[PDB]
Amino acid sequence: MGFTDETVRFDFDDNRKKAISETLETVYRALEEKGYNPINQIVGYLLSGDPAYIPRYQDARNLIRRHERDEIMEELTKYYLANHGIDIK
Amino acid sequence: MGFTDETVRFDFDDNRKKAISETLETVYRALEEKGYNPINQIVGYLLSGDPAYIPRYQDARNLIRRHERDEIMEELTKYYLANHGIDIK
Repeated sequence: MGFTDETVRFDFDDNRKKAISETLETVYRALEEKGYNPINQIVGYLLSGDPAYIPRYQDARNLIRRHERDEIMEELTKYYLANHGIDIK
Repeated sequence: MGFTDETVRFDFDDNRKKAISETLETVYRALEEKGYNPINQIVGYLLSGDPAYIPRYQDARNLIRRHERDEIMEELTKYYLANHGIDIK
C-alpha cells in the first residue's frame, strides 16, 4: 500500500455563517460526482463518527470533518422543522 | 476485503408516508409544552439510539420510538438538501 496524504491544512478563518448548509451541499454533490450514495454515506457518517464515510474527492471530506456530527445533526433537525413551518427559537 | 452489499431489506410494513415529518412536528410541540429545547433532545435520540432522550409528556415519545433512528436521519438528510433546491429520491 501507499497511504500518500499530505493535507497542507488550509484552515479557513471563521467568518462565514450557515456554513453547514454549504458543507452538505458540497458533500452531497461530491458523492453524486463519484457515483456513490450521498445520503447513505452522510447518515452513516454522523451516526458512526468516521471521516472515511465521505470519499476523498473534494475538500468536502475536510469540510464535513471540521464540523461536529452533533452540530451538523442539530442543523439538519432545525431545518427539517423550519421549512415545515416552524420557527425555531 | 469485506465486499458485501448490505441491503438488509428489513423494511417493516408501514402504511404512512411523510409521517416522520408529522412525527417530529409532534415531538417539537411536546418539548415546547415542557419548556425544553426540542432540537437538543431530538439530536441526541438519533445519534445515540436512546429513546429516553424524548420527554414523556405526549405520545410523541412513543411515535418517534416507532421509527428507526436511521429512517428519520435519512429523511432529515434528504429533506435538508431537498428544500435547498436539490431533488433526492
